[PDB]
Amino acid sequence: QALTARFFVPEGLVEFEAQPGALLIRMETGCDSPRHLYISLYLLGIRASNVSASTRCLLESVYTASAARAALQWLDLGPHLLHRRLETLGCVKTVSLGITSLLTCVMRGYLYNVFALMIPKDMYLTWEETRGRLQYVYLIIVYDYDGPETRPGIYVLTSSIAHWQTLVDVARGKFARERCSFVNRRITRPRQIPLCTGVIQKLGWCLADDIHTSFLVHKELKLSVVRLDNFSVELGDFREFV
Amino acid sequence: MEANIFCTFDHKLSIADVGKLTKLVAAVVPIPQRLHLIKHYQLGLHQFVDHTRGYVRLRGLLRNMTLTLMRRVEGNQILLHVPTHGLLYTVLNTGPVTWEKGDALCVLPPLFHGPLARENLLTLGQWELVLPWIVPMPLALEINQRLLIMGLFSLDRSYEEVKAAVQQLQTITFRDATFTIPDPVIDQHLLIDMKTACLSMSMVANLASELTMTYVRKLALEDSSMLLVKCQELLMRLDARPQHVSPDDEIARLSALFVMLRQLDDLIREQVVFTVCDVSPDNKSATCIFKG
Amino acid sequence: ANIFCTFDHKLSIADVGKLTKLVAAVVPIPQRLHLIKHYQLGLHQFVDHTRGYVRLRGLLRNMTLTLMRRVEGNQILLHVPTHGLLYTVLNTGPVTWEKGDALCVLPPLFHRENLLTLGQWELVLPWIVPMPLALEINQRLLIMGLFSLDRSYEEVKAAVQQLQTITFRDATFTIPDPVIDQHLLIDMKTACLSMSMVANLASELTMTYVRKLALEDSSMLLVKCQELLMRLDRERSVGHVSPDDEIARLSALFVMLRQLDDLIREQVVFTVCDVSPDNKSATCIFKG
Amino acid sequence: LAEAATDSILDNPTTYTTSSGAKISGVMVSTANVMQIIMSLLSSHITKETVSAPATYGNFVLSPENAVTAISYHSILADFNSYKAHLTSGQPHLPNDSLSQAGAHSLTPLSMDVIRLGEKTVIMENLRRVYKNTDTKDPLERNVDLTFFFPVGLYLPEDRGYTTVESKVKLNDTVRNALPTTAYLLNRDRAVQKIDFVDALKTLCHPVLHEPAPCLQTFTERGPPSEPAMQRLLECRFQQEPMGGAARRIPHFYRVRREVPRTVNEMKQDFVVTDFYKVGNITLYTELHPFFDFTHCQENSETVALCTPRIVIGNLPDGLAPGPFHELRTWEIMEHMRLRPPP
Amino acid sequence: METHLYSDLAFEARFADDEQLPLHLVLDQEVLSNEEAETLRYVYYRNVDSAGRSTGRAPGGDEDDAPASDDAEDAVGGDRAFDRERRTWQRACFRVLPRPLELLDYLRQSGLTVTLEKEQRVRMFYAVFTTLGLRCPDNRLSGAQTLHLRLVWPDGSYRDWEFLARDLLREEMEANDEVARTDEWKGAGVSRLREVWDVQHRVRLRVLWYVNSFWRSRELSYDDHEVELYRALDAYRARIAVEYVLIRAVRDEIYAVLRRDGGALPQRFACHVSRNMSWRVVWELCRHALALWMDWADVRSCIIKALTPRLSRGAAAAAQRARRQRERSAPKPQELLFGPRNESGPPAEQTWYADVVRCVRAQVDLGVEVRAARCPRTGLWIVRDRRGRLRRWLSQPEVCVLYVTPDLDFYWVLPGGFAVSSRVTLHGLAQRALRDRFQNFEAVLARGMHVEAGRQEPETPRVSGRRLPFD
Amino acid sequence: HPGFALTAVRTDTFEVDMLLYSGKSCTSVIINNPIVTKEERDISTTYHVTQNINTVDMGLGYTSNTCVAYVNRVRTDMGVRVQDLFRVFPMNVYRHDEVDRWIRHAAGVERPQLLDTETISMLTFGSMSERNAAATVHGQKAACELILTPVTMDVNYFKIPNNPRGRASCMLAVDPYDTEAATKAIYDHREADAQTFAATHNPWASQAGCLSDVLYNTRHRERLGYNSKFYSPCAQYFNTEEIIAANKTLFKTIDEYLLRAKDCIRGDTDTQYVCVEGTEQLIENPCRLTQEALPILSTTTLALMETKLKGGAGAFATSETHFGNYVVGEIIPLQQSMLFNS
Amino acid sequence: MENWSALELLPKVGIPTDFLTHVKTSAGEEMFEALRIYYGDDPERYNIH
Repeated sequence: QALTARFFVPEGLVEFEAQPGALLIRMETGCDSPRHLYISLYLLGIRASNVSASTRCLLESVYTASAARAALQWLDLGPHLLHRRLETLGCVKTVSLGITSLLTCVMRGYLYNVFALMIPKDMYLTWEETRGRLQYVYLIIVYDYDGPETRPGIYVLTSSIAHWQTLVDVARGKFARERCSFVNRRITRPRQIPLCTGVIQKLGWCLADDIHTSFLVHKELKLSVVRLDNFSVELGDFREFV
Repeated sequence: MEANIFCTFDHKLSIADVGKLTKLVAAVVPIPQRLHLIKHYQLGLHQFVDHTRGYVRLRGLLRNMTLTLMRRVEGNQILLHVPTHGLLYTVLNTGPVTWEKGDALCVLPPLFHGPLARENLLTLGQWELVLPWIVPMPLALEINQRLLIMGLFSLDRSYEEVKAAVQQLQTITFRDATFTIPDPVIDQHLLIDMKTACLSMSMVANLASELTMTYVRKLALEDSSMLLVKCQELLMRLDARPQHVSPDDEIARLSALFVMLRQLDDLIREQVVFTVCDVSPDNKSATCIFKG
Repeated sequence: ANIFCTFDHKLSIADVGKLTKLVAAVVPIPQRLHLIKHYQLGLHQFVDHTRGYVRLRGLLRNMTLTLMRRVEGNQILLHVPTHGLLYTVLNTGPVTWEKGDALCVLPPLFHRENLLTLGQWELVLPWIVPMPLALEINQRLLIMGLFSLDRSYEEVKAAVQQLQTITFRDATFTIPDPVIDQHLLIDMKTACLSMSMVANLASELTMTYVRKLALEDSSMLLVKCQELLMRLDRERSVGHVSPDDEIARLSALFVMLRQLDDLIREQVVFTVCDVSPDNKSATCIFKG
Repeated sequence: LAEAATDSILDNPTTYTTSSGAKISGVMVSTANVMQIIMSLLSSHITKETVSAPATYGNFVLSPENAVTAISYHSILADFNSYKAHLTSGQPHLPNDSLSQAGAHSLTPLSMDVIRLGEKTVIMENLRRVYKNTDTKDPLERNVDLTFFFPVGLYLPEDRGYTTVESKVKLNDTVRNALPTTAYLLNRDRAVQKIDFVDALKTLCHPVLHEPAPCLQTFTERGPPSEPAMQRLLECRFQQEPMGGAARRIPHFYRVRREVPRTVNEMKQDFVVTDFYKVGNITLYTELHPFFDFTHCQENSETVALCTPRIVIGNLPDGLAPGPFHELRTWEIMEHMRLRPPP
Repeated sequence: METHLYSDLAFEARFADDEQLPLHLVLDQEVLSNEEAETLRYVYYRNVDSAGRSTGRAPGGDEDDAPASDDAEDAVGGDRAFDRERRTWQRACFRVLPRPLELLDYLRQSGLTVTLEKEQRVRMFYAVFTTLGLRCPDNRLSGAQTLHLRLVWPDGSYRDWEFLARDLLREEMEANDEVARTDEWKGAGVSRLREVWDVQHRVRLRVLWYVNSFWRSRELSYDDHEVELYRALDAYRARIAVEYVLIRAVRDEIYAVLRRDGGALPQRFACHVSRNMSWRVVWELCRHALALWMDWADVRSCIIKALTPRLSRGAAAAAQRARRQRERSAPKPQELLFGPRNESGPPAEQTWYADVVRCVRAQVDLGVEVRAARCPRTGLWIVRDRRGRLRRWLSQPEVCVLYVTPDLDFYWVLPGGFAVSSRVTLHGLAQRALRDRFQNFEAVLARGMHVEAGRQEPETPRVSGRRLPFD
Repeated sequence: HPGFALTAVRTDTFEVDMLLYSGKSCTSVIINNPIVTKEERDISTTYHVTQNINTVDMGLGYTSNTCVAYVNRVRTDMGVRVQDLFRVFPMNVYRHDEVDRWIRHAAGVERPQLLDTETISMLTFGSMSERNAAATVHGQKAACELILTPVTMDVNYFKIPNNPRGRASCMLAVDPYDTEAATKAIYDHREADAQTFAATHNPWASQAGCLSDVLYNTRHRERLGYNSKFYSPCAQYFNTEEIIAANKTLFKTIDEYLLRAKDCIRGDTDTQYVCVEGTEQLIENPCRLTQEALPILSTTTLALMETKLKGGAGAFATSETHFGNYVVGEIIPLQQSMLFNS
Repeated sequence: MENWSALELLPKVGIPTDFLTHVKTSAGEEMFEALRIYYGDDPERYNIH
């Protein structure tokens, strides 16, 4: 059924994520020494423009280690292209603490007896309130071009729309603000060049009754998250749209 | 969740209809919900087919609809089976389109054809099991391309010019068959598709490598061939070193151009559902691998 | 789902050893019959001196992929990987892998030890490389296609020299030119001219169709499109049509887009999860 | 209830009979509580007895000729040899049907409670044992719904005023008591609940009520009626005139001695309150909306429909809102303004 | 908002060829009803210079200036005149805003910095945005030029408004990283807002002058010569009179045939009569009714309404087919026994338009449609209503009715059905006047309609403000 | 008091105990030995067993019958919480923005919402826009539909079971398949109402094109932007197509009634939503067959309510009238039986 | 569609029939589906093919 692999990370990254059901994302460092570093979804928020100031402050206070600070420095310092430096690996289910910790991720999983996915409130959205019987979930990276800092958006959403093209048809409505700013940057700055606005990655299928809200506590700094109580994973590719 | 779907009929069934059902085994039928148990009214495309709302609307509804294969049908129990990704299945084609080995299959609303019958099969008084067409990639993307070209051209034109334009455009021949688009209508769906196409074409005009605009003309100065004669003939209706060259700029510009092209491309491409590797010598059925 | 392949030629001890040393490599076969001949095994059946690299990519897209792991007596055992299962795969390209990456299949651009030759037929396997490397290689080859038409002026030759060498993690590859004897092979020329004409035709048509769409619900996107079009026209210019002609231009643009679909959409074939000084081999989940 | 059910087609002559000579004609099934009520209430007429029931199911099996007919024609004729033999013999009457020839000769005794209803004997059953501790619903615990309708803010005529209760209740002469604007009902419990126009406000304010467009569409689609009585109601012509000479051209309008036709609203006014709703009122077909009036008119020598809004409540016809009702409503307004004893 | 900016960009792009400068217009409940704004399809404009020549017709004079001669075969020039008049009409980009608003507050709420002299708020229940162009053949613009405006609805109905330049430009010509043009457009804003009226003083519409409009910088010249405006006035007089001279031609024909027949009027519509009715009163009522029709005839009289479909392109081919079908000898037996079934002859029922006048009270009706059929037992005409009901106004003694046939034959009728018959003489006017003043709109494809011609009309688009805005 | 009076109409559902009678050997039940199917996996093996039951009816006329003898509960609150017309038509807005906002303030409603695209409605069989209440002691809400009536409407119409639209439309009276006669009976105002021989007791509801017709006839509601998930008590009295379809011969009408005409309302959510998948039982509804609504204890003043509650058993059925204050008595002695089971 | 001539020809069994309403009333109201009804001797059952 499920397929797993064993991964190694520094202790600083594990401090916030210890509960199993977190996503595992592998970032591509520009430097060749820490060429690949495994960051969790929570680490994306502190550089995400859709999070709240309170949660951003909490995440800033959580991470202290030089590895985590260097991960943030790499995430900010690159040429604004995030998804070109990221590959996702699914969901995690193991606890193995240590100075160099081991965590196991399910690249393809449907666990037979609780396995869940953890998404924070700031990162979570849904197009339709009409909860369909079966819901797919997606990861969207949003690229605004209003300023030189190139503020990115990092979203995880659940939707009953099965066909990707209709999903883009509906996504281009709200993210039309991306398209306008993209064209504005294309005219205003002749020199720097963009690739796209948004990227869609599909991983999962779960029922609407599995969508619960839950709290998380490590370092005592409380976080509110959405919990997909029986989520199964199926990794897709990073697929670009404008 | 469900590997089995049970459909049941409210009507009493005749043995002729039971024979037709047991003949239609291994065919493809669409389902709106992907659910355990459905009534027979919400099976097929007769539910959605209002010809006033043209082909684009029905295509948009059908591409969101889920698909299933037919199975152990008996007296008032259909038992449809939803195929999962990657397994090898036997599927029976129902349209007149010829299937040949190695082609990828796509789902589209049925088109018109020569024998003019349309065969009002399985009429349960009013309900009538209209079944979609499963089409290989070239013809299906031809339908999509011709519809998009139809919408792009037809705007701001009189019906007289459009008459000849649609009389040439609506008719498609593929492997010496003769099909025609049932209902070309300019809905908001096609209008948004054209909005995307226009934005994509503008972007590819903007960010494209400066030399790729003039590569055709440099080659025309270099060469003279039937392909290039036609290429020049297209551009003719509006008719040395580069002072700088930097590989990084070209790499970034072509990456952006590929992003824009892939944005424009899938306005025509249909997500393949089946890939064939078998054919009955009577073209009546094929063995396929499912794509999701 | 297994396929047996028989050699018409005569095998030998060291020949069998060379054959078996690729224990779990991937071989593409044209169509999956139960029994096939050795001529179908590999890319040797497709190559010639006139075609060029682009076609092998498009033909590899529609050619069935297959994993090989055995050498029986006079026949070879093949296995077709299925979706969702995990398999043991070999590293055959010039690259080194890392856990979690995605893999793409490419025609081989560099090479002798792979050469299982029997009667001047050679077992030429494709390349397994990660998706970024595949994209980079295809983009650099397509770019080097453009630089071939001039190719005389010194800075163009310097640029072509720079494209030829690509650096990836812990390796550097000497990518060859797509042109020989200063001639550009036919599919390379065809795709290059199709891409260039796509851009050129869009440049012309965008103004008319932005006007025609503007008579509908006018919005900010069309205004910015029109402004960019005037900007493009101003920069370019300093250097009532019949319906059938317009439809010809539109259909030509769309079909020229279709011919380029093979190289833009780099498809994934495998995803890796194993780290090894044993790097020769890795275990992968199958996609397709 | 027992008499209402007709007798079945077949009879298994020995099945389900009771010792001391009784034949069962029916069986009742109901929830355990209903059955208990029946047991207690009808004590004398019930009896607990032992009855004979078949021990095993009756087996029906196919003949090879039936199998061949099923293969060839997708059909089965049970007891096929009986039909064949009776056709060859020429007797049109069979001894027994194919169904009743199965399930006999295997009786067994079980004990159940029975009652007598006239000349009939009926079994009583309570299936609590089947569904207890199970998660499935008892089909005898069905749901049935009823529809209730009631008015609020109705007006009894003052000229016909009458009370059947004066020894029971008395009310203060405050106008709010005289003119009702509320209604009082009972909850799911025996408690009083109050409904007002204020609660209705969430429905009253919605635009669909104030949109007469569908009403005008259906009113135009029907067209003017062809009945001769309707022809006099139809003939009204409305024509605009410039105001430049209106101050002095008054005698010219009256100078011609020709009649001026009535209009639908003015004809609607002249009906009594209760006479308004009767079939003798020809103007009812135009009364589609309270807030908007409808009429047919002549335009470009063609008959067309017209819709205008009733701006003020006064435009309501005399049969729908009478003068006394308006005066009592003004009295209610005075009561709110503390003006019932006005200056 | 977006239509004005886009139109500025588009006119800037094409000014090299067309040499039209853009003029931005906003219209309100004074020009069109809320229903007409909610259901507007196309907005069109046409420029007429001071010589009375449309932009799209040959400068030195054209063959359309020649008269038309009443024949249905060459029906007012055929399809080529329709194609020319199609070519002369140009289409603009427009938007509809159905919710009540005031332009000052709406533009301030937008990014545009309005800078009007005084903050007088102008309120309107609904706004339709459009921008029209007016052509200067060279860098010189003339104040005697006039611009036409048309609003087109899905039923094919349209209304015409025309106003001249000197009202549009009464004071305007006397007032004389990288930046995106949208940014400076919004930051420069607008400051002057004026009311313009149609020549007949029937429509009020507002014009907005954005300071960053491209037409500013061309340092174009403007002047209005007095003789030039006199020419414009007399050309406008010539344009406006088409229907009235047609009505006068009908009058003179009626009187001429009434003189020719010696006043003896034979019956043409079937109605019972009496020998002992006083007919002198009927004759005097006919005189009064005729005078009243002469007075109250309008642009929507039956003669113009019947002339209008004759100008459509289908008329010429239909006239050819009908004449060829009438131009037949007796059918040979071979075609009767073998081959296709016979061509269907003209129907036994016809569609007519009529003007009805009343003497008892001052009242006429002009755009009246009536169906005509011949009574078999007497061979006379019977007038039926559009629903099939019989028209009783023939019996009514106070009524005289003028009928016009599709082939431009007209019957004048007094009580009893005794009639005066003659043909309409459209000889009096040039083809240009008939073809310009009246012509049916021909649809061009847009959103929400089938590409296949002749298919059933889908739901009318109906951009509306009573619903939540659709996206 | 505004210049019009209102008539409310609501549906209340009871959970009941049924008593059924069947004769000896009514139906012959045919059974086979079960067929077993298997799903096999490494973790566990699961067996599916299936017995095919077939029932053959051996009764010529009717051999089984039911009676609803006993009840004990009301699933709905039997309240007067008025139905939210803004929720069922979320598309509609007032043309001026500020007046629309002021009306949103005046009512207890929220900003308008767009009804979803067809694909959303096909993947998700409904909107379910009204969220659940904070708490529910009283059960499912009874949403009262209000049909506008003239102030002078004859009160005697409300004292007996009748049709709330103002004209009887019971198709058991008309001859079958005579659609012309049925339409004349239900809509024509040139002939007397079949029940009370006035032309109509509500000209604003009883004829085609009325306000209540467009509000509650699903034919007109589909023209508007409306939500199909919300149940409507008026729909059973206003859907002309269903009423005409129910005009059949006696026994086919009976079959339609007990099998196919029945309602289905969800039992999980506190507002009455229509069901789809049959996980909720079909609900019997005599009011559809009779095409009439019943009267409920209703009073304009608390004085008559006190004097009727204070009296003995059976005083609830009587109806009393004052100089303008009135009370209508319940046709069914339900308000005391519901106490009696308690 | 039911073969009525077969029912007329093939041997039937006798029963004490019991319809709640009148037999002709139930036939006119069509309590049942697919009713054959004729008066007199209709010879259709004789022609067998």
